[PDB]
Amino acid sequence: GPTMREITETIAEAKKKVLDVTKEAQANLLTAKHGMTLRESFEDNVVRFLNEARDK
Amino acid sequence: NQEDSMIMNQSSIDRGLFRSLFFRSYMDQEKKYGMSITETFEKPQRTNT
Amino acid sequence: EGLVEYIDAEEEESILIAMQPEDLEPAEADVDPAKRIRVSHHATTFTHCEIHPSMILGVAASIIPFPDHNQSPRNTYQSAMGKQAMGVFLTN
Amino acid sequence: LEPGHAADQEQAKLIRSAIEHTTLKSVTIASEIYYDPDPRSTVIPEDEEIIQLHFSLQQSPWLLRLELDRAAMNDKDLTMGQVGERIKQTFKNDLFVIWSEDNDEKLIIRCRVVRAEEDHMLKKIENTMLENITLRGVENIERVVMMKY
Amino acid sequence: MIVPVRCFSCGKVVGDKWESYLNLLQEDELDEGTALSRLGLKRYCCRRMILTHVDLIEKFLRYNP
Amino acid sequence: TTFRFCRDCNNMLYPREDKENNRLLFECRTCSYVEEAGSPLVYRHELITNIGETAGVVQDIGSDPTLPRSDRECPKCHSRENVFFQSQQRRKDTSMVLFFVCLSCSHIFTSDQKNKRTQ
Amino acid sequence: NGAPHHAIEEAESLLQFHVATYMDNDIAGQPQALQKSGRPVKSIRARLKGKEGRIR
Amino acid sequence: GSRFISTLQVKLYGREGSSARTIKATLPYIKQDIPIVIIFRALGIIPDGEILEHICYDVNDWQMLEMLKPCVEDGFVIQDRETALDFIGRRGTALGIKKEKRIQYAKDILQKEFLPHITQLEGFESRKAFFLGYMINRLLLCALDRKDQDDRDHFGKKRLDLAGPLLAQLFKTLFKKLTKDIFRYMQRTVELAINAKTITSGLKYALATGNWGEQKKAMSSRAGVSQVLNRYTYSST
Amino acid sequence: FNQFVDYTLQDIICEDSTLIISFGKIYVTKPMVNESDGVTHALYPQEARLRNLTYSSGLFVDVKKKVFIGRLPIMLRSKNCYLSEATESDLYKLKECPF
Amino acid sequence: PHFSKDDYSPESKGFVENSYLRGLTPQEFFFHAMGGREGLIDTAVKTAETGYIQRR
Amino acid sequence: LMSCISVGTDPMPIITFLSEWGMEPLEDYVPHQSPDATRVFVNGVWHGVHRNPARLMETLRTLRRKGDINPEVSMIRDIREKELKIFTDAGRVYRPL
Ligand SMILES: [Zn+2]
Ligand SMILES: [Zn+2]
Ligand SMILES: [Zn+2]
Repeated sequence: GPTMREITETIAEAKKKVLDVTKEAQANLLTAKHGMTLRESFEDNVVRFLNEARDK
Repeated sequence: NQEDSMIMNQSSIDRGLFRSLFFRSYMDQEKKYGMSITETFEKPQRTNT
Repeated sequence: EGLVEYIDAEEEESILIAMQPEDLEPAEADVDPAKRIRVSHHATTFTHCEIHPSMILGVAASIIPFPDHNQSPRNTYQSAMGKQAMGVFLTN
Repeated sequence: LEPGHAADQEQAKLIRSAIEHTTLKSVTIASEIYYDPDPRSTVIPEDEEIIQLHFSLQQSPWLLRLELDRAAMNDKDLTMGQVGERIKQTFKNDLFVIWSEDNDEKLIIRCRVVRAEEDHMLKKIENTMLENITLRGVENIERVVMMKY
Repeated sequence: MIVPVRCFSCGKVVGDKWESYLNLLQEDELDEGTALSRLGLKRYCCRRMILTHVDLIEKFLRYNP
Repeated sequence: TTFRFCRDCNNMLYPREDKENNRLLFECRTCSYVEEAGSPLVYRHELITNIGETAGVVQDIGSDPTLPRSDRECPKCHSRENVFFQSQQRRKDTSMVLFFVCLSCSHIFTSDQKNKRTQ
Repeated sequence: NGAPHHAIEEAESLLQFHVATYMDNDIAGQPQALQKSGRPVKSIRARLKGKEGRIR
Repeated sequence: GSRFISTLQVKLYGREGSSARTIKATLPYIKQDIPIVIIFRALGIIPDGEILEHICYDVNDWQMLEMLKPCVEDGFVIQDRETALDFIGRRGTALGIKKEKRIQYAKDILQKEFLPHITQLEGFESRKAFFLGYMINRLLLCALDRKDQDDRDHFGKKRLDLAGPLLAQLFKTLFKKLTKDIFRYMQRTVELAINAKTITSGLKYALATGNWGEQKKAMSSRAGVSQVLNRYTYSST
Repeated sequence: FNQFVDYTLQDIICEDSTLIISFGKIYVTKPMVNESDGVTHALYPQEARLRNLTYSSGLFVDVKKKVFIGRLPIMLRSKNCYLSEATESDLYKLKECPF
Repeated sequence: PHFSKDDYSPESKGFVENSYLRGLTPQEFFFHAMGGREGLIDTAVKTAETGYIQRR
Repeated sequence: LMSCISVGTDPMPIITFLSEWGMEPLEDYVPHQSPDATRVFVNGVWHGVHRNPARLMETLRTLRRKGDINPEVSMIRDIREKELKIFTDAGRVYRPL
């Protein structure tokens, strides 16, 4: 039970960490990586958090 | 029961567990080769060749 | 009576669909930890509602118990063994 | 990297810059063909400052104006002069080239032909500018990455 | 097909207990759980035997010959 | 660039120089017509495009159920009722800047913080 | 016999076809020499052509 | 009815950053590609500005117009309807000099084999030229990076030919062969008795073999249409 | 199948009909067996299954200047099929499975 | 269709929040099935390809 | 389980119904006059144009819902693209909602 609470929380905090990056890229602030689109870079970060999350 | 194989209760099998029926249908016809020359369903025997 | 409509993929493009009716209709003004993590009905633009999500499944997959609790290809495999099975195919 | 350069990121940043294939096309916003018949006067009020200076310290009445992007120039760490001299060396003594400075609010390069059926000639030169001209770096070597292996 | 004589797992005779299981459900209006229990089908091995059985015989009898 | 055609022809106009007076003209190549040029700009390439960004903003844009909604106050009528898309100029490099259309005044406003637009 | 000569070059091309098509029926852009049935006729080439031919 | 799939392409010659980006089209029984503009003149729309109007519906859209400036020039050499039909005519073949041949050949193509849906009736050029323009418009939208290149696998753009359309395919091919059987008996009439089998057996063959093609000579003909019903489980069925 | 027999079939007849001899209304009979030792009789699915015959019905067209065209195999439980109308007890009698 | 347009969320692009124990939602079901299928295709392709590779 | 296939309808009562509800035939189209014009398509045929598609939709959408237009017939309005695609068509896989 408490470990499931912790898991739910790890996915929840990783969900907000994605939103922050989604709204950041929607206000053009988010600087694109070298040799990558603003989208290519946005997605890389998103797919990273969502995997970091699952792994943790 | 190792590696995707299993043990089965024989005392259960006896009682009719997982027991199935099976049927096979064999079919035939008296073919007509030309006219009046017909095949015949009979119990054949040693008659010439 | 016009309570139910037929929609193809071409028409699906111009609609929004609610999964469950209830779970996807009122608004927010506790939760069971055992239950799954479902999304929301924040859409007020809902044009249609899905009769039941389980109708996305065909004959073979519809026989699988709790298929939402299995790794997807495992479900695709039992979709083929259901054919190598036995029983009464008809009463005649 | 060369033996005594392994730790230095700046040495690497330099080689990356020296091999990464940059084209004129990558820095260009728009290619425009104007009709400016006086080499000493400009129909474009912006370019009125640019003429004065690149005329202190015969030409075609047809202008080929290129507007380059600041951010594009900055990601590929380019100067208007750098770009200029490259267009200058491509056509040599066949194209009169003028350009704004890296401070000027709008980055512009003005090109007039040297010495009937001339407007169609500039459309050819504009493609040879975008498609043909290589600014910096080795050809084929498209995206160059920095790795701290 | 027809109510199996004896539960597969333990061999308890469930063959006789069919007609009475149908009466307990229909006539007595009892639930499937209490019916099996009243009949004396204690462990679940036998419970499944009757509870999950399909008496197809009735459908085969319907055909003329 | 503006697109003018020759009257009494409706055929397209081609440029010609009045070398004697130093001025641009547009001659019809199907007939004897000519006209003075409106602007000295004849050709334009535009490699980095910003036209197609807000494609198809039909007044019925609000009637689209598929489109999402926001409660952002409009820069014109401060209405907390909008619809938004992003790209419409469907290029690989394009940014995720959102384009909001008021369900009231119907004026277009971006979520852009780096840049400072008008349309 | 009575050789119409521009009919001799017709029956010659037919013998040239059959002898070619006996050895190879799966010829580069030509009609497959079909058997009565609509079947293509197994050429000798086809017999030894690998995976299931003599060799393989 | 009919069952004849004639496919039309509207090709945008020249790649990204290549001078002379011309639009040409693939017309049936016409050996070569024809510039869009000529087709418009052959359809009646003669002034290059009315031709433009059938493609770009906005006059503010300069970007799409500069894109058509080449097309105008490509066609400029042909100026009337007759010149355009002769040009297309000469591209079809048959060395038919001239009016009653070359021109009347092209006329026929644009009415019967060009955009055969819409109408195949005589006076419907306003309809077929407006539709040609819709394609050019859709072509350009993608070359101007506005509309995303059509998905070939969208299910809504796919159809499933069922038990009916499949028999419809046979019956039409079979009855049209029976019509030709009847026409041979009437020719033989130097002055009833029609082959019933052809239809009965044709359907029997196909539904047995699973070879959707007449009738023993079924190659190349669709194999595996008609399979024997799987009967193991009621579910498997 | 029902849309084909009711409609599509009449449409195929009327499109390439008339010659140098026109075709009219097409009638689709119920499934039969035109066998020797007899003339004709109604064929039921179970019979056809056993006697390896085709469960097909007669096709008749009115020819202008009626006529037998051929036999169209009928889909079981479709409009023109016998079982389509039949009750549960009818099927059990017909040796056919209700399921 | 169950989503609004221009939705880049974990939930919209295919992130499965649940375990196999808690069980997948309908969105989660389909998205997993999509990715799952790509696996069986690849597998079927990879055996063919390696088939030839081993023999040559 | 819920899927079906479009069997084939007749587009003629829809072409008739369209012109009597605001459809301007394609032969009388003036692009500079009607620039916002919504393009009407029946079985992939551009039949003409309509000036107020919203009101045409509400009418078609409920006509079919009443049972007047066959329920297998498809009607889409891509507002962004100023287009109205209709399908009497045979083949389309449909599901109930
Ligand atoms: Zn027991
Ligand atoms: Zn003119
Ligand atoms: Zn507002």
